Formats: sequence, C-alpha cells, structure tokens
Amino acid sequence: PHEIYGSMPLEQLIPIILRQRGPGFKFVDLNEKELQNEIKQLGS
Amino acid sequence: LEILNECHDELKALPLEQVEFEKNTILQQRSKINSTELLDYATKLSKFTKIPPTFD
Amino acid sequence: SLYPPPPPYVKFFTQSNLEKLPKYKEKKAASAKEEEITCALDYLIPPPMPKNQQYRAFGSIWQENESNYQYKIQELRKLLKSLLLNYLELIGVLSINPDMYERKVENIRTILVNIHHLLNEYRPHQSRESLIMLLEEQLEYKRGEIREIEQVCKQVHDKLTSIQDTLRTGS
Amino acid sequence: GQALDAVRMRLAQLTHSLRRIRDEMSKAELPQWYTLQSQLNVTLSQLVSVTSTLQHFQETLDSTVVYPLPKFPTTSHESLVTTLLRKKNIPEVDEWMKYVRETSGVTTALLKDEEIEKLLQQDREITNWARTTFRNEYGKHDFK
Amino acid sequence: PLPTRFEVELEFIQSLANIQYVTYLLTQQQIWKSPNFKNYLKYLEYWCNPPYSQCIVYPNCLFILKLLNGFMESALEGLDELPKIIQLQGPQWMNEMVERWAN
Amino acid sequence: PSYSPTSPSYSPTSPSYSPTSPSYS
Amino acid sequence: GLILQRLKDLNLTVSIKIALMNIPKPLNSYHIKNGRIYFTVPNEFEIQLSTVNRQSPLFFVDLKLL
Amino acid sequence: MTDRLTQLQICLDQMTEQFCATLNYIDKNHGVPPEEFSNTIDELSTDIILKTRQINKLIDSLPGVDVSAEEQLRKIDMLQKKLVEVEDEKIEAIKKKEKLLRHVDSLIEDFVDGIANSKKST
Repeated sequence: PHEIYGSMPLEQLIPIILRQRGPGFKFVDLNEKELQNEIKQLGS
Repeated sequence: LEILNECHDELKALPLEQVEFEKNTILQQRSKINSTELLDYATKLSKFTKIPPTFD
Repeated sequence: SLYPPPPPYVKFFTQSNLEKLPKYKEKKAASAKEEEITCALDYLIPPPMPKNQQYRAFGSIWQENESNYQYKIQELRKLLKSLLLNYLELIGVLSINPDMYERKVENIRTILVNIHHLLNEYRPHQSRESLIMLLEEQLEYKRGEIREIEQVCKQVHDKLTSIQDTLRTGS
Repeated sequence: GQALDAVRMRLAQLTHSLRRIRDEMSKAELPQWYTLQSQLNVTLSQLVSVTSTLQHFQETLDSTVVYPLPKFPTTSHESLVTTLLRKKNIPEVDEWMKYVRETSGVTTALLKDEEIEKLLQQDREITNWARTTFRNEYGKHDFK
Repeated sequence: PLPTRFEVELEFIQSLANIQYVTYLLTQQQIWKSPNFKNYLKYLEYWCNPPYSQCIVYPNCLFILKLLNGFMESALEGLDELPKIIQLQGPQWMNEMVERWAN
Repeated sequence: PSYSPTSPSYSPTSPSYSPTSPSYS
Repeated sequence: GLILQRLKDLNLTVSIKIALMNIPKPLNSYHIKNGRIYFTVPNEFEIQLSTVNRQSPLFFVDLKLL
Repeated sequence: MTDRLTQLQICLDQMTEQFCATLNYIDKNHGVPPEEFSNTIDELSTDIILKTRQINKLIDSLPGVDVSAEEQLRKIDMLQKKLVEVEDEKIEAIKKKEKLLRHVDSLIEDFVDGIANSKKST
C-alpha cells in the first residue's frame, strides 16, 4: 500500500492531498505539530 | 547548494522500505507455492493463451 | 434454451441456511463421531477430493528446487539423417515407380511422428525452463539497476568531495 | 415515400423539441413554472400530432420492405445494423403490460359468444346513458 | 454416469467467464432478486486457493465472480455497461491476473 | 435554411432485449 | 506519507528564496513553519506565503487582518 | 528477445514449407527448359542443405541441451538463495545511502540557517 505513496512524485501527490483534505483546505495549511498529532492518533 | 540539492532530489527519486516489503512479499509468495503445480498449469495454458499462427 | 438452467441446489441455500450452517456442521461432526443427501444443508460442507485424484470431462481425463540427454541428441541427429535419406529414396520412387510411392510416404511421416513424440516428452522437460530464461533476464535487469545506483551516488559523493576541496582552497 | 417523408420531418421536429426540453432541464437552476408548462404542453401536443400522423399513413409504412444497401458493408457495421433492426420493448413496459393483464383479468385468445359477450353488450349502454345524462344536465342550466 | 457436484460447479464457474452468459443471467429479474444465487456466488469464492485453482480452465472468471462480488454493493443498473466495461478493462485485469499468478 | 441540425443521440450502451431461445438442435 | 520531508524541503526552499531577495527592514520579522513563511506587521496584517519550485516565484497563500 | 524453442519451431515449419514448395515445383514443372529447371532445383537443394544446417546448429545450441535438469535445479535453487542475499545487501546499501542523504540534508539546513542569520545580522 505505501509503495504507491512512496513512489509518486510530489507533482502528483499534491492533488492527492488536496482531494483527500477536501476543497478550501490548501496543501500547505497542514501544521507539523498537527501532523504528528494525527500520526499519534492513527498509530493507536 | 543548488546542484547538490538536485543531486539529493534525484537520489531520493531512486528508492527504501516499500521495496523491501515488496521483495518480502515476493519471497513468501514464491516459497508458499510449489513449482510442480505452476509448471503443470503453464503447460495446460500454453495451448489456450498462445495463439498458434495456423489458427484461421 | 441457449443458456442451461442454474444448478438446482443453488436455490436451496438462503441467508438463514448460511447463518445456521455452523451449528449444522457441528451437529454433523458430532453425529459422524457418495455422500447421501439427507438434509438440504449438506452441500455447503466442502466436497471431498476423489481418492483416485482424477477428473473426467468431455471424454478426457485429468489428474522441486525451482519453486543421458546426449543419447536423445544423437538419436535426433541420426533420425534427421535417416529422414533426409528416406526423403531422397521416396522422391526416387516418385521418379521411377510413383504408383507405389505412398508405400513409403506414411513411413517417412512415422519418423516425423517419432521426432514429434520426442519433441512432446521434451515439453515438461522446455515449458518449466522458460522460468529459467526469465530468471536471468530479471537478474541482469536488477544487477543493472543496482550498479547504476552505486555509480550515480559514488559520482555524487565525488562531486561533494571536489566541492569540499574547492571551498577549503578558497578559505 | 411521401408519407415516410412527412413522418421523418415531424419526428425530426419532435426530437428537436425533446432536445430543447432536455437542455433547458439540464441547467442546475430550474426556470419558472410557466415556461415549463408551455414547453410540456407544446411537446406533448406535438407527440399527439406524431401519433395521429403515424396512424394516418399505416398502409404506406406497412407496404415498405426493409433491405440493406449493396454498398453498405455489414462486416464492419453489423453492430450498427443490429442496433437498428431490433425492436423489443424495455422489460419494465412488458412486465407492466403483464401486470395490467393480470390486474384487469383481460386475455385475448380464447373468447367466445357465453357470459363475457353479455357483459360486453351490458357495457355499451352505460356510456350512452351517461353521455345523454350529461347532455341533459348541460341543457338544464343556461350557460350563455 | 451422473457427474459429481465438483464437475457441475467447476463448469458453472468456467462458464461464468462468458459475457453473454452474465448478460443473460442478469437480464432476468428473479435471478438477481433471489438471495440464493448471490449466496451461491459468495460460496464459490473459496476456489481462489490451491489446489482448487489448479483445476480451473480459464482464470478470467476468477476475477469476474470477484467482480460479480462487487456487484452486490454497487446496486440491475450497470448491466448495459457490462460488455463495454469488460472490453475496456480487459488489459489491466489480465495484467493483474498475470501479476497474481505468473510472478 | 436549416436553423440547427439534431445532435447525435446514439445509445450504443443500450444492451438490447433480443430473445434468444432456438439454439438447441 | 512523504508529507513531513516535503514540508521540510518547502521550508528550506522558502528560506533560500527569501535569502535571495533583500527583504526590507520593516519586514525583518519573519517566521518559517510547515512549508509556509509568515510576515506579521503588527496592527497591519499577517501574510502567509509559500513557493512550489526554487525557480518559480512566490505566490499568495493566506492573509489575516490585525 | 526470441526463445530458442520458438525459433526451432519456426525453423522446422519453414523446412516443411520449403519441402512442400520444392515438391510442388517438381510436380508442376516436370516435363520448362531442362537447364532452367536444373538450375532452379540446384538452388532449391542448396536451400534444403542450408535449412538443414540451421536445424543442426539450433538443436545443439539449446542452452543446457546436454545438461541434466537436476543440476539445473540445484543451480536455480542457489540462484534464488544468492538473490535473497543480494536484495538484502541492497537493503543495507539503500538504508546507509538514505542515512548519508539525511546527514547531507542536516548539514544543508545548518548551513542555510547560518547564511540566513549571518546576512540578517547586519
């Protein structure tokens, strides 16, 4: 599953992140502290 | 700094963990299945999958 | 009709039968401690493999580290030479007394047929050997990929060292 | 050919009206109710005219025999030919027809002169009586 | 002699690969409406493992039934699109079958 | 002249309902 | 899942790009975070910017009023 | 690339077709001038001989044609073994390549921060 994510270039990853986060939320609005936050919840 | 940055980018482009899971999956998939059944099935599909040149 | 009807037992198994299958198989196993169809739930029990390990269909029968061949080579060379010799003798027959030519024709075919029988026994011996030619092609491809990866990162490291020397000289 | 030509032009304008009502319904915003009523009535009366004209020239349509062109290649256009030359209803219309036969009790291949014929005669008369009754009711009150 | 249930179920599975057979089966209302047929379809899923998979003649139906499996949560509707979609997606589905088996 | 032609409204995706039954000999 | 190192590379690119240009003294207050650069002029505004490529120029991302 | 087996089958089909064509020419031409007929038949016989020699040079060149398949089977097994170790070695190679690339990313970041706070120091 991760081999798709880890093999696509960022030029195609950006639209994927944009569609995952929905309209309005830019690809850069994500916070690193917030990022490690949801990483912590998903790791549980 | 620029040129070493593209060197870093191109090195990162060539793959880490994903390749080793894929190699793992290959190894247990190969170990699980015996070659006898695979060769028998290949021989039995050789007639169907391969279109002979004389089949009008 | 053009399309044969669905199998009959297909219609016997509802959702209730599926959900009651566990207790049914438990009861069947407890009681047990060609299968007769005494209950409608018998078919969900996996069918047993035939003891003969054989299956018949349309008049035809069906049933380790990969997971004197010189005699066969010389036999095929002498058979080819004899086939050429018999072709020459048969065309000579056509030349002089063609009326009985067929008397040899099928004979030659038999040799061809015997070459085809050798080339049939030779298949379970070539078909698996396809996996071998595949072996070296992916092996050499991965070696090429690997070698170009240490080459490119060594030439990057060399560039980095050259830059380090250049900046040290400018100090 | 004249009857089929008239059939063609009228069917073409009906299809044009259908395309119209389609591309004014496909908009994300619904127009005013009145425009929808006007389009509905125009297209629906046009469908009535289609039905009536199809009814008028049944003989010309029946006399015509369908045959593929010698120049038309069937080897490459057999799918297109089989798209046009097959004519069965949608299944939801045939099952609706079967449900209508079952609901009405009507079936039309064994009927003979016994009870159903006396019922058939006893139906004519209600229609005529109702028509006469409503004519009398209309005449009773002066509507002018 | 009377064939065993092995033979008839295997022949049904291999005949499921035909697009015409699938279109005909989905044409009738009671075949999809009856839960018995889909229950049998889910029962047939256990042939994707050996040694049963060694007895198959056409591996394409292996995905088709699985595709038919998807049909229970995708809806009948889509019956018309079945031939076009199978013709269009034949390449990648054959490729994934080859990846599942040939590798 | 002709104000506008009709848009192509072909429906090849239509599955058709041709009854097939006399196949057995 | 590469998002962390992509954002770090974006921050580095933004930092080098703003090092390329001589920022004004009133704009000396800048912050780098999450592939974004923040310029907060007090009682005036807070502008958040980013870039897609090292050669590509900066583009507007977000703005807040003070 | 084309498999040695498929080439051998193409060669024996071409040989059969050549014999059929030669005998058809003989059957439909016996009676054409004798000199032209003899020259054409000499060409056909040279073709027969050459086809025979590609047949001979292809049937003795199947790779391992004189090698018993069981040593084919140990060599294959040890090939997958040494393969397992070679992707293992590639897994240490790529992990230490990533480690040096991360060390390179850290010194880049430190140097960039030094540049930034130096040129904003004055």
